[PDB]
Amino acid sequence: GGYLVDPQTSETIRGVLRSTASLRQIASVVNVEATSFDVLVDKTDMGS
Amino acid sequence: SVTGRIVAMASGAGRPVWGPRDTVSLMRTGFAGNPVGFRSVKLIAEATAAVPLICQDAERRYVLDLLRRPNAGQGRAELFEALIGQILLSGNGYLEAVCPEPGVPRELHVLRSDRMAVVPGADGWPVGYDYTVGGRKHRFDMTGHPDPICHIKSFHPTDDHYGLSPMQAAA
Repeated sequence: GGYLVDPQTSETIRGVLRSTASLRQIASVVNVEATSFDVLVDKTDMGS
Repeated sequence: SVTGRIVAMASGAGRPVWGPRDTVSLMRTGFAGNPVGFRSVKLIAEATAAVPLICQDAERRYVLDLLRRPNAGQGRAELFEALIGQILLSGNGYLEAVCPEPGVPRELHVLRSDRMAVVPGADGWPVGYDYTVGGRKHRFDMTGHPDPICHIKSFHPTDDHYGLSPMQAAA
């Protein structure tokens, strides 16, 4: 009879939950296909 | 709508999607730069502003006082020459309405599109629009029924939030 009984598996393979906070929520993302991205800053300012 | 929960979390919830980077470098080189790109837009925008409109769904052709006089500045035809002049240039037409009254708003303002960006939010339709001039935002809200911005799109097959603007095709 031991062969006649079969355990029932779960419905979905479940995994360990890991946090999704990624700094992508506060940083600025851009949609840029180009092999890179450039930004242009003013490390100093003019004078008056 | 059921697929709204899956495209907005991949595009980024509650953030402004900027889209085209050359939406203004094509205007000054393709509309104020050559006469063919100048004339072809001004030919259509002056023509679509010239065709009259009729009010059906009332059970008899008659807000027609709103369109013929939107605001203190631009005239009926001046409104559509600026509205279609954004759809032909950047694929996106925006229309601010101010409504101190509860219904039939007082003024219609064509918000120009190159200083305007969407934010998708959690589900489906965009939650807000950001009119960013200088560094300053505005953050309109679409979490209600009257929805102060109409967003007219041309057909874009790969993007979910903007239009394609035939100037981009003939770039």
